[PDB]
Amino acid sequence: VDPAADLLRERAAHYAAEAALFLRDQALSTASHDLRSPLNAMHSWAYVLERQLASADPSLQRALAGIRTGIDQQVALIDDVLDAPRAETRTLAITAQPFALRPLLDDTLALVRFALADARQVSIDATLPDGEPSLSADRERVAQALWTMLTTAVEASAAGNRVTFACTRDGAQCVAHVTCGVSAAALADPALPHAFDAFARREMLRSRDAKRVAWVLALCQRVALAHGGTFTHAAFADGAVVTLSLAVPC
Amino acid sequence: TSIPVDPAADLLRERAAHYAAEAALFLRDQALSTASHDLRSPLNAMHSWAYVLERQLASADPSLQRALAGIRTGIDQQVALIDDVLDAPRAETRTLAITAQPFALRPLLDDTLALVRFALADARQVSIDATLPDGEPSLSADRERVAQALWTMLTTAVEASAAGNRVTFACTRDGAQCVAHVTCGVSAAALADPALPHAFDAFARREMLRSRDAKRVAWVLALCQRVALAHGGTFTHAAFADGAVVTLSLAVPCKA
Ligand SMILES: [Co+2]
Repeated sequence: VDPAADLLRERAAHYAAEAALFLRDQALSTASHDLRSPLNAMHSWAYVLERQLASADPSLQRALAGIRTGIDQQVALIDDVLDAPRAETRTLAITAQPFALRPLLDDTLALVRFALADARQVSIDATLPDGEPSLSADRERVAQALWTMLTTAVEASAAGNRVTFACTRDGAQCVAHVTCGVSAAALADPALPHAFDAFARREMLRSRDAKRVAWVLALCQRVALAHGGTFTHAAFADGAVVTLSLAVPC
Repeated sequence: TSIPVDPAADLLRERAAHYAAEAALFLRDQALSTASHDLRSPLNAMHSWAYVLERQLASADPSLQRALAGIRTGIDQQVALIDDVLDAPRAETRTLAITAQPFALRPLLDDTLALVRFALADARQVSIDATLPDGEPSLSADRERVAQALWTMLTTAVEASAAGNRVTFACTRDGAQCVAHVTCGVSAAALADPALPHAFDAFARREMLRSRDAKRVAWVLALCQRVALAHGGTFTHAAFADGAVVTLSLAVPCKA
């Protein structure tokens, strides 16, 4: 019986659910966007028919109205089911307050080791800022963002390999760099412990537009943007050395 | 020198936040699932109307058939998208993996009450009248997922309750099934009031009041349904509506 380990398990589980929660926001957003493309196509081809059949007997008009109804019902479903759940969530609210950066980094380090990296035989080499720098930011959201980047890099790492966790903080920006060497086999291996589900670990390997990050990292991107900072990573691919970078103003 | 009789406050805070994210997670998967199921009927109806148009335009100008082919290509593109953009992301809550193990029920019921009171019910001035099972009953189930399911049902009933109202919570063993009941009186005004504390976001509480098919649970209760089904059990609740008395019932087999 250990209540301090109970707390770390609960916090790691909380953070994994937050990362999965932001991934589902991306899925809803992508689903809403991608499902409209065939609808636009159905509509514009139906418009071609409407125009060429303005002089149509009742049965042709009824059938064309059937096509139009099928389109309208899909539009309303997308509005009602995929866009509505994100009405107020699209803009991420945060609460900035000062906190000592180094203890948060220490806690993050300890948490990823406790919850995944130790089990996975992935070492984490940490380079942490000296002195006692502080940051005005949402400590809980930054904690989640740091945990998500670091845990994603551990997830992409095979046993015996290392992840580097370097964080700096000058007068301009506080920047966290997490670097890993990507093992696609370990990332997909059902036999190994994982923090994220299989879809998130598959989705990671897809290519995407430059503005976009892996969906399991969506929390990091939105937290970075809410603080007026940035988040980026190089593409995950087998054998790649990938750095994930989180910068927020100090 | 205090004597602890409940989980520490910082642990209750982390559990509440964890469980609230899990519930929100299953809600979004429920939206994806709703879209996946409900897109099929319009697409099927369009397929039939396109066949009707094809016959009725059989000897019309061939570009008209090309328009119809374009419509049909769209229909088929939409069908092809459903698996990848709606079904693939929700796959692991759709079939929730669980680990069943024996655990004592009453300590979990007690921890759950402490959690809901600490996180929401006390601030909302809602009384949870609890009746706890006699004896030392045990359950072979996924304790963490049952904890989450119980927390979600109770917290939802508290979300529906105005200040000074009551939520009744009781557990029974009906045959081979072990059933937890939660009963509340629904105040739509309290569900929507932004001056009140809330565990779930405004959309989840607005969605609770939407009208759906009876087979469909409120989306904020999706976690409860998925956890129930994963255990080979059931989750039932009446529609949330202003002024209604609503019972939520979670039934799982007592032996995995
Ligand atoms: Co577009």
